[PDB]
Amino acid sequence: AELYPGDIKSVLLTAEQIQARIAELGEQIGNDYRSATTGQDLLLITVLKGAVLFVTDLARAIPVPTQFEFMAVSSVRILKDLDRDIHGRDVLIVEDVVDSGLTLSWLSRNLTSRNPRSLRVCTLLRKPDAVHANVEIAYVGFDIPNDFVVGYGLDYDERYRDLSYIGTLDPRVYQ
Amino acid sequence: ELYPGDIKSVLLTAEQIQARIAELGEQIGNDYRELSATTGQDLLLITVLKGAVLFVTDLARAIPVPTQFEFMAVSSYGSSGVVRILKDLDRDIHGRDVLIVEDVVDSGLTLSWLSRNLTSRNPRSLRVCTLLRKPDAVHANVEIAYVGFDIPNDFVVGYGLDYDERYRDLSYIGTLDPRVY
Amino acid sequence: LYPGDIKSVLLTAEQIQARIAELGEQIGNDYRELSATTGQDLLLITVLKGAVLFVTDLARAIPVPTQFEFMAVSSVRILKDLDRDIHGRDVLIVEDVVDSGLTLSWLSRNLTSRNPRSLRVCTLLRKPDAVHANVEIAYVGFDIPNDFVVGYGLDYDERYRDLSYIGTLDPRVY
Amino acid sequence: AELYPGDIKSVLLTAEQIQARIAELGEQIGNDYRELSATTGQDLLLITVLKGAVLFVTDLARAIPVPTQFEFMAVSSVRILKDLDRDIHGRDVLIVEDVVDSGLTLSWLSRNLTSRNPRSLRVCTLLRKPDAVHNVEIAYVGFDIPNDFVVGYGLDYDERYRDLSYIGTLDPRVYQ
Ligand SMILES: Nc1nc2c(ncn2CCN(CCN(CC=O)CCP(=O)(O)O)CCP(=O)(O)O)c(=O)[nH]1
Ligand SMILES: Nc1nc2c(ncn2CCN(CCN(CC=O)CCP(=O)(O)O)CCP(=O)(O)O)c(=O)[nH]1
Ligand SMILES: Nc1nc2c(ncn2CCN(CCN(CC=O)CCP(=O)(O)O)CCP(=O)(O)O)c(=O)[nH]1
Ligand SMILES: Nc1nc2c(ncn2CCN(CCN(CC=O)CCP(=O)(O)O)CCP(=O)(O)O)c(=O)[nH]1
Ligand SMILES: [Mg+2]
Ligand SMILES: [Mg+2]
Ligand SMILES: [Mg+2]
Ligand SMILES: [Mg+2]
Ligand SMILES: [Mg+2]
Ligand SMILES: [Mg+2]
Ligand SMILES: [Mg+2]
Ligand SMILES: [Mg+2]
Repeated sequence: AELYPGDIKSVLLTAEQIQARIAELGEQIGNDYRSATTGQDLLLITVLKGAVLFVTDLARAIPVPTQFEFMAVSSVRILKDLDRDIHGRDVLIVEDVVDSGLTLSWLSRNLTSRNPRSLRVCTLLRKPDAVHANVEIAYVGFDIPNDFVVGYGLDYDERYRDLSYIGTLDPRVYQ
Repeated sequence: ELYPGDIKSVLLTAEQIQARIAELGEQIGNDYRELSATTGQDLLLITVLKGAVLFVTDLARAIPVPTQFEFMAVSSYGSSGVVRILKDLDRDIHGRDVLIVEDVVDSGLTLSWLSRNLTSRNPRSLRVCTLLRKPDAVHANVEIAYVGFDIPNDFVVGYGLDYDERYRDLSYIGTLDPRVY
Repeated sequence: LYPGDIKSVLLTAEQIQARIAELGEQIGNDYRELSATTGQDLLLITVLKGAVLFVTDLARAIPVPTQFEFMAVSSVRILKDLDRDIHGRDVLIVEDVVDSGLTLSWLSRNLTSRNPRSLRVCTLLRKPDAVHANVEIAYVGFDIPNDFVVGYGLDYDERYRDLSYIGTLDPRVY
Repeated sequence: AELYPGDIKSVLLTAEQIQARIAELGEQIGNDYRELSATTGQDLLLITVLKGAVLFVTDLARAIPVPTQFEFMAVSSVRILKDLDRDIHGRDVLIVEDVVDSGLTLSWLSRNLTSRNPRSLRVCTLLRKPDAVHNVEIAYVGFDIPNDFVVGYGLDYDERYRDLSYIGTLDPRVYQ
C-alpha cells in the first residue's frame, strides 16, 4: 500500500537498488581511508535534512570507524554549525543531491577554511547541471535526469522524506 | 570488525534492534493511523542529535504512516553551562502532533527539559519514543509512550550511542572494555 | 576584570536581561485580562536576599501593574514577614534559585494558608533536584547544573550579590 | 503602551536619565571606597530602606565597581519594622534611600545605625526635596527635585506605581 496514495508518479530508484549502491560506496570509501596512521576516525559531515537517511546507511556500510557531524545551510548562511573542530581531521561531506552545485561550492569553501587534513565529497544523487560546477565529487551514488524527485531523505515541502525509494511527483502535488 | 578489542560484549544484535524497531513502527503506525486524514498534517518526529539519528531513520521507515523529520540538540548537565538548545528546530511545531525520538532515557533530566521546552511551543500533542531505557528512569517525571528495550545501568555504545563521539557507527549495541572507559 | 574567585561566566548580563524580557512578557499575558477583572494588581513576593535584583528587573519587564512585597526565611522561621494581607490577591513567588525545593515547599504552604486567589512561582534558576522532585514551577528562567554559582543576587557568604552576571564560583574556595 | 493609562500627568525623570545618574553615583562611590575598603578587607554594606529604595539599590550596586553587600530595613512613620540581621560594628555602611524630604526618617535612622558604631557611615539618596537640602550629611544625591509628590522607580502612591521605570507626577484624579 502506498504511503502517499496517488502522489508518486513513477519510481526512479527502488529501495533495493539504493541499498546495493550504498553497500558498494561504503566498501569503496573504506578502501580509500583504510585512521591507523592518523589515529583519528573518518569524519562524516551530514548536510541536513535530506542526507540523513543516506548517511546512517552509508556509515553502516563503511568498514572503517566513522564519526557523525551535522550541518544545515540555507538557499549561503549557516543555520546549524559544527559542534566540532575539524582541524587536522579527514572529512567527508555527505549530501543527498548535487544540482547547481551552489550549496557544495559554498560548503566546500567553508569547511576547507577550517583547515582539515583532507576534504572529500560523497553525494547520493547528481543531476546534469552539476557539470557546470567546479568542486570535485569523489563519490557519486547515481546520475539522474533533471526531474524533481523525492524520497529517501529528499523532500517536497518537508514531505516524502520517509520513503524508502526515490521517485517523481504527480503534478497535482504542487497545487 | 570496526574497533578491534574495544567491545567486551554485545547487548543487542543488529537484527534484534531492527526486529524491535519494526514492531515499534507498526505500533506507532496504529496509534496515528488516522492522523494525516483527520488533521491534514503528518506525524512529526523530533530527533535528539546525535544518538537518536540511526534510530529515527530506521523507525520512520518502519512507521506505516507519513512522518516528517526534524532535528535538535541540547547541551549536557555534565562546567557545562546552562541547559540550552545547541541546535534548534527548523519548522514551527504549533498545532502539530509530535513524537520525541531519543536513543536512551536514563536520569530523565534531558527529557524533562525537552518536554517543557517543546510543550511551550504548543503542539497539538507531545509523546516520547526511546530506543533504550535504564533503571533510573523510574524516578523521572515525563510519560514515555514507546520504549524499545529496558536495559541495565551499564554503559553501552553503538547504533548512535557514543563514547567521546566514537562507536556511533556500530549496527549493534554493546558494552565497552574498561581499557577504554 | 572579574573577581578572582570567579571561575567562569555562567550567564552574562545580556543573557539574563534577554530571558527576563521573555518571562516578563509571558507573565503579562498570563495576568493581563485577569487583573482587569479583579481590579487588583499582580503581587510579587520577593524572597530576600537572592531574588532582589531579579524582581526589580522582572517587574520592569512585566507589562502589567505589579506590587512589591518582601519576605525572608531561615535555613523554618520567618525573619521578614509580609507587610500586607494577601487574601484574595494574585500572588507570584519570586525566587533566585530552586534546588531541593525545601524553601519553596515551606513558603507555598505558608502563603496558601492566607488564601490568595492564585499562588504561582517564578524562579530565575533551577537545579536538577527540583526536576527530580517534580516541583511545580510556572516560570523558570534557566535550568542549570549543580555547580555553586554567585552573582545577580546569588551569594557566597553574603558576597558577590552585586555582580551584573552569574558566575561559577571557583571550587578552590567552597 | 502605558502601564497605568492616564494616571501619569508628566515625566519628571526618564529611565535613561536615572540610569545615567546612577552610573555617575556608582563611579563616585567606587572611587571614595576603593582604597578605603581594601584596608579592612570587608565589603561596603548597602543598607536599603524598604520598599522605595529597592529599585535604586539594585541598579546602584551594579554601578559600584567595588564589592558591596545587601542589607534591608523597614521603619514605620519612628520605630523599626524590619531590623538588621547583622552586626555592623567596624563596618563601612552606606544608607540607601529613595527620597529625603523632611529628613526625619534619615535623622532617626542615621543615629540608630551610628549607635552600632560602624567604621564609617554615609548616606545616598536618589532624590532630595528642598526641605532636605538643609540634620544628616548626604554625600551622594542623585537629583534635587521640587516638593511635588512623585511616583515611580520604587516611589509609591498607596503601594502602586513602584514598578515604573521612570519618575513622574500623578493626575489629581488619582487622589479620589
Ligand atoms: N527534494 C529535491 N531537492 C532538489 C532536487 N534538485 C535540486 N534540489 C535542491 C537540493 N539542494 C537544496 C538545498 N537545501 C538547503 C541547503 O542545504 C536543502 C535542505 P533539505 O535537505 O532539508 O531539503 C540544492 C542542491 P544545489 O542546487 O546547491 O546543488 C530534487 O530533484 N529533489
Ligand atoms: N553513550 C551512552 N550514553 C548514555 C548512556 N547512559 C546514559 N547516557 C547519557 C545519554 N544522555 C546524554 C544527553 N546528551 C546531550 C543531550 O542530548 C546526549 C548527546 P549525544 O546523543 O550526541 O551523545 C543522557 C540522557 P538522561 O540521563 O538525561 O535521561 C549509555 O549507556 N551510553
Ligand atoms: N548562592 C547560591 N545559593 C544556592 C545555590 N544552590 C543552592 N543554593 C541555596 C538556595 N537556598 C537558599 C535559601 N536561603 C534562605 C531562604 O531564602 C537563601 C537566603 P539568601 O537568598 O539571602 O542567600 C534555597 C534553595 P532550596 O534547596 O531550598 O530549594 C547556588 O548555586 N548559589
Ligand atoms: N512616594 C513618595 N513619597 C514621598 C515623596 N516625598 C516624600 N515622601 C515620603 C518618603 N519617606 C516616607 C517614609 N516611608 C516609611 C519609612 O521608610 C517610606 C516607606 P516606602 O518606601 O515603602 O514607601 C519620607 C522621607 P522624610 O520625610 O522622613 O525625609 C514623594 O514625592 N513621593
Ligand atoms: Mg542536500
Ligand atoms: Mg528540500
Ligand atoms: Mg539522547
Ligand atoms: Mg553521548
Ligand atoms: Mg532564594
Ligand atoms: Mg545565600
Ligand atoms: Mg524611603
Ligand atoms: Mg511610600
